[PDB]
Amino acid sequence: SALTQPPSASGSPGQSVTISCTGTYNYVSWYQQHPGKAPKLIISEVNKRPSGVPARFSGSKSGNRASLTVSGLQTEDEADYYCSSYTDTNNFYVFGTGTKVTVLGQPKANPTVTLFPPSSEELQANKATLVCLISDFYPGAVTVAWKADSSPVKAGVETTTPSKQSNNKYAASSYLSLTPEQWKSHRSYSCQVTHEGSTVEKTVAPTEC
Amino acid sequence: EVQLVESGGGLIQPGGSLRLSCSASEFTVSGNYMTWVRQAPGKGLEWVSIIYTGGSTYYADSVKGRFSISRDDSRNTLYLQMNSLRAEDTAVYYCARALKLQFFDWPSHAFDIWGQGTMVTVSSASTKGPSVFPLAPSSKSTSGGTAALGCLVKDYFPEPVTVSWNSGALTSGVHTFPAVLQSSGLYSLSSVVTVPSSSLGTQTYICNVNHKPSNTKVDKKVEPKSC
Repeated sequence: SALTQPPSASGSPGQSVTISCTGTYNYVSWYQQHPGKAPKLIISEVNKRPSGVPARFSGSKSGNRASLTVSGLQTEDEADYYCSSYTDTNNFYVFGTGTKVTVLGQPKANPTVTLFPPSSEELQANKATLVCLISDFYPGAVTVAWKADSSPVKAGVETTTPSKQSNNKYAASSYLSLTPEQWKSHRSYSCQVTHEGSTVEKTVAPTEC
Repeated sequence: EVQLVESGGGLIQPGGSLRLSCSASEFTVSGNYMTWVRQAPGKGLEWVSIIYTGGSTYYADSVKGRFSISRDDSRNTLYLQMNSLRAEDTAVYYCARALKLQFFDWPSHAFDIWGQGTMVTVSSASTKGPSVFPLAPSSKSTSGGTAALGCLVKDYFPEPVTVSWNSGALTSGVHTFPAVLQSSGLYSLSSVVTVPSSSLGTQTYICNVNHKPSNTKVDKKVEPKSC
């Protein structure tokens, strides 16, 4: 199986938040990871906690869906959370895609998306890079999908994790590296950003300006 | 206190070999199940391999036939031999203890003791100066009277790169993104400044890219590259 997690979850300090782990016998362990640090076991089985983990964290499971709940958020709870489990496949273990839990400290902000086509100078260097810039959003969690015409593209995609701007909102960048032939062999390319359930999509074409 | 400390990572060429070691303190590697977990930069956790108490080993499909986990009880250390390394293998490798299921001699998916990790970077690159390309403003990067323009700093090694605009005279509205590690082993970042759209005709915008490792400084004027 594979474990699916929502990309984002948020709550104000003192509020409660619950994140879900869905998998395609069946039970789930949870891990917490702060930036630059190793993962930390928060809860295993349904609701057993290691020593030192606060009682704020609790877990449950309903059929296919395992859940992790945090009951009074503290700003130190802002981190990425992964679930892990056994697998029906070859591998012994699978981890979830990951959920960033944001402890809200400012109002939510919708992202701004700017998509740059390859410059003619880079094409002269036999390269072509699409630059998708996502800015001025909060919480700092986005998902980026690329399209060639209407076909999704996964290869050649690199995306940075959101970091703060000068005005304390988040920014992120995404790149699609193509050959100059790949760039000119399609009608258009699109960068699609998903933030808090909403989607912004920008499109560029080889015949610009 | 119980500790795990990984070691052995660094720069290695594709196809080369590298061995990571996992030394334990205040608890024994012998009677525990030990795992390896890696994480590519800016990505999620991926399980790598596990060794049982009596010696059974299992590997992920993305690593089968190329990696090998070992146990040395004399030094109380855990090993991970990595051969035929690819650019998919560059990651922070973590060493973790897997709690055993109570009723059976089977490891659970609960890893309670972790190391700090060691960075492995698979790349053929050495010192390489960056290539700067303009991100010119156009009708699609302008909205509400403000214009976005930037510089694409591409294919340099190693970190870091510092970017300024107009020799530091332009700091407001500037954001330089973190670098990304490409499959070719080289780094790339972008830096953008948000300016008034009416200034695009008169005001000059120049990004100043500095790469001290290669002793390279590149000045690039960004203008509306009209056709």
